[PDB]
Amino acid sequence: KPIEIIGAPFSKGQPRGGVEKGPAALRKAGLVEKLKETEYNVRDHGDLAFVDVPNDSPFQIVKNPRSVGKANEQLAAVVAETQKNGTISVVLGGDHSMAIGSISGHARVHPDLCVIWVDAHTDINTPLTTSSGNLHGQPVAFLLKELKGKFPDVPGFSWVTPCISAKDIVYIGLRDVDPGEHYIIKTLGIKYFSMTEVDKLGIGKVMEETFSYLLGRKKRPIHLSFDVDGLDPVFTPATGTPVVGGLSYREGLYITEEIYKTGLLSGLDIMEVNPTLGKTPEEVTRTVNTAVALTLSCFGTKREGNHKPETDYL
Amino acid sequence: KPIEIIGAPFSKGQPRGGVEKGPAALRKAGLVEKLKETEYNVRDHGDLAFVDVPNDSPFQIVKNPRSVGKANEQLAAVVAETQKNGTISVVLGGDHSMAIGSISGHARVHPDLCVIWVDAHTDINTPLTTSSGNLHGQPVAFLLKELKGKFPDVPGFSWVTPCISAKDIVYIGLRDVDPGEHYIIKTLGIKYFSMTEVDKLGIGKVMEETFSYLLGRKKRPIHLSFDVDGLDPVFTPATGTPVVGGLSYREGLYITEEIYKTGLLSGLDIMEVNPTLGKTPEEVTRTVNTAVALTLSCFGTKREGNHKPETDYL
Amino acid sequence: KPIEIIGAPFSKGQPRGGVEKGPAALRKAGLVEKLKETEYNVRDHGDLAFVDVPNDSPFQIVKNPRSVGKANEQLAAVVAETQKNGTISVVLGGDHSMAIGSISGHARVHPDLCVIWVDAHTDINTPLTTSSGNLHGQPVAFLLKELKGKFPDVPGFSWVTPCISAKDIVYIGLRDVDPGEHYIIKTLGIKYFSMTEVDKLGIGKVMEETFSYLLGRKKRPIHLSFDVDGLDPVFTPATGTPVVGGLSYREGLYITEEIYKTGLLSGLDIMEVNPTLGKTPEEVTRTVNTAVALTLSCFGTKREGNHKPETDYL
Ligand SMILES: CC(C)[C@H](N)C(=O)O
Ligand SMILES: CC(C)[C@H](N)C(=O)O
Ligand SMILES: CC(C)[C@H](N)C(=O)O
Ligand SMILES: [Mn+2]
Ligand SMILES: [Mn+2]
Ligand SMILES: [Mn+2]
Ligand SMILES: [Mn+2]
Ligand SMILES: [Mn+2]
Ligand SMILES: [Mn+2]
Repeated sequence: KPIEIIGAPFSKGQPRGGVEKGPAALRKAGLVEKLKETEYNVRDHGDLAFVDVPNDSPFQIVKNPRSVGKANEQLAAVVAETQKNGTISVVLGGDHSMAIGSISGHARVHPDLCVIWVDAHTDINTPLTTSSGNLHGQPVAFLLKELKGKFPDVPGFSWVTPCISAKDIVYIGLRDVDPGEHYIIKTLGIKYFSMTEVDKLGIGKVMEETFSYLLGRKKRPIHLSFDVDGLDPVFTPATGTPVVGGLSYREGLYITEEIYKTGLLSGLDIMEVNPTLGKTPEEVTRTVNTAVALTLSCFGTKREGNHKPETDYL
Repeated sequence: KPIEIIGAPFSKGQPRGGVEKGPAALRKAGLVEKLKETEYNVRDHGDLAFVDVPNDSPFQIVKNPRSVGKANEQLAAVVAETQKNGTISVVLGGDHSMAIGSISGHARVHPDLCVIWVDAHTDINTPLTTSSGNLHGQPVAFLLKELKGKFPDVPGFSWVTPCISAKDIVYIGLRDVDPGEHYIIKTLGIKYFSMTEVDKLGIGKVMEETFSYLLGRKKRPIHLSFDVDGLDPVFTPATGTPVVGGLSYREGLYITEEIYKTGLLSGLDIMEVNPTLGKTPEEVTRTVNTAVALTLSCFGTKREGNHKPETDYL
Repeated sequence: KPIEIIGAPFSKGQPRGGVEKGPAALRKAGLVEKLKETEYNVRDHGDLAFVDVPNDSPFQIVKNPRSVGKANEQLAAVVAETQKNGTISVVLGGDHSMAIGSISGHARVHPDLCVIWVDAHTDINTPLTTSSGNLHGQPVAFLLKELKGKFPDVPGFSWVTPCISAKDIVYIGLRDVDPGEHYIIKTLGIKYFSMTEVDKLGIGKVMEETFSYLLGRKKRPIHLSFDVDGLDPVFTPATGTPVVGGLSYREGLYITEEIYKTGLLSGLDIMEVNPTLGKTPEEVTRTVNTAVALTLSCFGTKREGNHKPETDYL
């Protein structure tokens, strides 16, 4: 199988500068090289260049709507293209708003996919529910069919077509949810596993359950959208929205490994890694390193070890 | 439902100064305010003023017995008063010795209550088993019926009436038990979940089991007596008896949330937070903050999010 | 039962200086004294003195083969001697390469023993698979019967006799395995529980399973070879091969306690504690302290508490 890395150095989705540098940091950490060492064929598609929409006025509260919509429209395009060719897309990005694009494009080629969202937040605020004007917190809203029309059209997202329904997505790691967001997910009956459920069940049962839930009937393509703030700050401190009591490094890797074992990994998102937000270089090295780890995990690397087939090491 | 916060700035239960400042710290962290944001009606009853008993001689080994017994007798009174009115008591305190009062008063109004004790210790030493005259380590002994007479009467605790038996209390988080203490709990066949049980079962099964055990037959009122040292030092470092390998922040919240879900929370104790014992302001900010969190959890705040009823955020 | 502490201040098994100081550090932490406080009879056999083999040339890649083989031959001797007498051997050592000796000697007296290997690595590289001539990474290879002849004889290990087979050993905590090592363990069908299994099952089921696997049919003696890097660097930072996302302090203790409860603890190894590798004195105090704890755990100390029999504390 083939892998196509795609940088998405974007940051207008939120108010803290730095996330754009994410892809650079990950690459610098030897993501590509390491990935190549896997049983997969890899090709770096470089970092997309986002044209900045001059005079991007704040749609009501939402900020930089046109910049975000265009950047995403450009991504969904690049993504759909590679998916078409039958290669696994890996978007290294800035903020989580780019998920809109990454997923829209993926849906185009595999309209039946499901989405596994590991984040500490739901990012399902509609332009009508956000406190901030931050789009990195509304991604899911632009992708859910059930939310269609539930909020004004947005300057630049005209091109988006609610691809998945609330029955095809599953959260994991929720711990900081806005009232509006809770309302929604409860109303649309969206499956989820907040840290309280992870606590109760254990990452073991969690994955077991999300898999039956999303792949019980039909076996569809999987889209792993990983918000790095999904892990506890102690592992991925360099992020914009650190929230305590999150997923442990192990839990993070257990997830990525099980998804590997399904063999249904079609698309992947590694978002929110902000190099500039580390209090000590260590914090940044740490954040990045596990990001890479989660990635390699997705593509094979087991914690029990791996050996090349047909080779008698003895 | 109504909530009544009660400060118990007491510290004679143990040898390290600072715990009295506990309530102030918690309030300063905006405990009251936040609580108000909950679906509950809150009223701060202020910090009780404890009259210091001059020439409080050490009964054998036990220290400051009269100061402790009077402070508690004063509390049990204030507590019984609010419980009477049908409001939920929340004792913000200094050391865990004030549990005597908090519980005695609570029993008066609900003699059928059960007690969930999250602590790293048992605090069940009788004045005959303590190494240190510290009363903060003997609370349970003064409350257990089965221990009645098993130790000399104590200067000031005359007014106490062993309210609950060993069949109505359950420990959670034990990890530093004195030989005398182990003898007792094993002899009185008291239900408990030490870190080794939590490790074996998982906080999931733990809560499940303590609930069946204490609420299987009849549904009674719940009294949560939370010793802050129940969580690993890494979360609540600012305490007098830090003991490694304790309850994780998550585990702590899971507990408080399940108890919320029973709807049987009648009384609550937030003890041992000592602001002065933090090596770095962070350690104190950290300790306090999660204390508040455990509190808000008890009263609703879910990690999955919360939304106000009858409001269409859409 | 009797306990015999044996220091093995060795370090030629690997390239970082300091591990020889391990025993000193552990003793200085009051290991002996504390052990004495247990229901066990203890005797310190002091630290063996290892004669350095001059002009120890690198057998191909392997480094200091003769120094290592001799030091081990000297240990297996000292060990076999105490085992003979019917006392439990506790090897406090430098690097994990001394496991060769500790186990060989133990096998002599109890050829039916089983080995529980808690380490973050497998240390099963044959002199033909190692990237680094480091012997501390090949211990298991010199002990497995199934590996006999699968690699050239080594200058000084002539005296070793593959005592156990792949059906009598069980790993716990694996997370950094070399390709060669993975090949082997997969080829020899060796039972193991890498962190991913621990994640799936929980330390509870893990121990339960390893016990049924190794003690299902016959009840044999247990040899606990504990590599300190088995625990996450956040607990035992002072080691040469720190690897993230490892065994939690609790998990570590849970293991040692269960093995205590089988009553089949015959031999024990506390390896890799390197006092000189701590970034801050705290890291070293921390590493050592838990080492001691895992030890006392093996010999009784429960997290739920312990009380002396026949004594009425009341
Ligand atoms: C980013 C997220 C935590 C949040 N929903 C917001 O308002 O941006
Ligand atoms: C406080 C507690 C750990 C202990 N039982 C004592 O003697 O005070
Ligand atoms: C030490 C270990 C991690 C490794 N197998 C080596 O080559 O030394
Ligand atoms: Mn996000
Ligand atoms: Mn997030
Ligand atoms: Mn206590
Ligand atoms: Mn305590
Ligand atoms: Mn080792
Ligand atoms: Mn190791």
